[PDB]
Amino acid sequence: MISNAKIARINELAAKAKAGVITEEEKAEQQKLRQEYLKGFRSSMKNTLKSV
Repeated sequence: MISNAKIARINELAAKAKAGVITEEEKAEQQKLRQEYLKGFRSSMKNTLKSV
């Protein structure tokens, strides 16, 4: 899972997106973060799989 600071940024940009004020630079930033989030998630799922 990615840093707490980055989760906070994802939430901030998600809010801008819903409000329709997000810029193109922020959209690109959000995409990069969403990829970093999914990567940290797949990694975490690797050790969550090891359970009954």
